Amino acid sequence: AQNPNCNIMIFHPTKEEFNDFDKYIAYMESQGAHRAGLAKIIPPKEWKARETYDNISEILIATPLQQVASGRAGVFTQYHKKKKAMTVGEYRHLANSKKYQTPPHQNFEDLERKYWKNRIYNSPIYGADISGSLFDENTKQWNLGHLGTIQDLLEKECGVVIEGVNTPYLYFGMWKTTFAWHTEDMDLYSINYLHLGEPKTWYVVPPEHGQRLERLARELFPGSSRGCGAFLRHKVALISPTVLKENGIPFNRITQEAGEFMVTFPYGYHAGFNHGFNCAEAINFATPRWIDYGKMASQCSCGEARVTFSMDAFVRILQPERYDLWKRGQD
Ligand SMILES: O=C(O)CNC(=O)C(=O)O
Ligand SMILES: O=[N+]([O-])c1cccnc1O
Ligand code: NI
Ligand SMILES: [Zn+2]
Repeated sequence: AQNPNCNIMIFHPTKEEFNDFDKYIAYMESQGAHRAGLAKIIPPKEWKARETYDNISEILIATPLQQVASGRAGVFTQYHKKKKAMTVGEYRHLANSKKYQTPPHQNFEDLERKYWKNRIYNSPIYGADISGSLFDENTKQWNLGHLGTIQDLLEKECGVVIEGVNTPYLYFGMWKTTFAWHTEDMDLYSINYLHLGEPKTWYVVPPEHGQRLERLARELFPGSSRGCGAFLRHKVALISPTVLKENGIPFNRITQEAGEFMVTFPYGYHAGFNHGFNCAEAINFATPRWIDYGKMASQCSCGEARVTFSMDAFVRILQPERYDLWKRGQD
């Protein structure tokens, strides 16, 4: 078996290898990349997402989210307080202000230490799931707005035609902005391109060990667990690498820099934080190997998760027994 220790693998495709997206995902899996839950892909030197980022300041962040923490430094939840709209130019200025800017630090490891020591005592503001794309329409390789759709994948694999669309989302971040422990809707893949700015640090649990993380989360967030059998779907729980190590949870970490792609694999739990002002673009996708994960994916039915239009069809076709109870939750 390839990659038996479930290490995060880093790939350097040539420009020729960068033409066929599906083929390269399959290649990465042939080398065991999916066992980690997360892979990094560094594009060939001849590639670019777009010409410049000099003209993005007028993009609107309609609902910036202030991420307010509760708990202890290594085990906390965050809730999202809605703030007034602001442009990306205004957001960048805010990110760089004395209140929100990245502190002096020696290296990525020093900054990681500072993040887990001090995150809960601040409430950074995140620009989240803004529908849109920053890939140039003429970028033909690994353009996240031009991928094959999940609906077409399901149709190709299972012969059923369904409603729904899937399109990319933009994320404008600042120091300490945080993504909570989660897998994707319907345990799909995700792909994330860091367009511009400071790094993003990722933590990931191998898919074969996801239930170990779930068990620890139930122990650490007992009220939340009683309220919902899939409460990590709420995407509000954080557990530090120190606490994961203390509890013997297998995981890995890596830092993504501007110009790099990350792929998360089905049922790969991930969490992380931004180092400073940045902009990322992400979208979910599927492959034939995803279908079995989609069939088995947990669901939130307590009503908290609240999810996209397109997920209806996924649950309806892949999980017909669960569908009625689940749809009761979306209402
Ligand atoms: O970048 C973020 O805030 C969160 N991203 C993801 O969880 C992802 O790309 O799958
Ligand atoms: O990108 N590939 O597909 C690939 C790269 C290297 C070796 N074999 C392959 O199939
Ligand atoms: Ni994700
Ligand atoms: Zn729930």
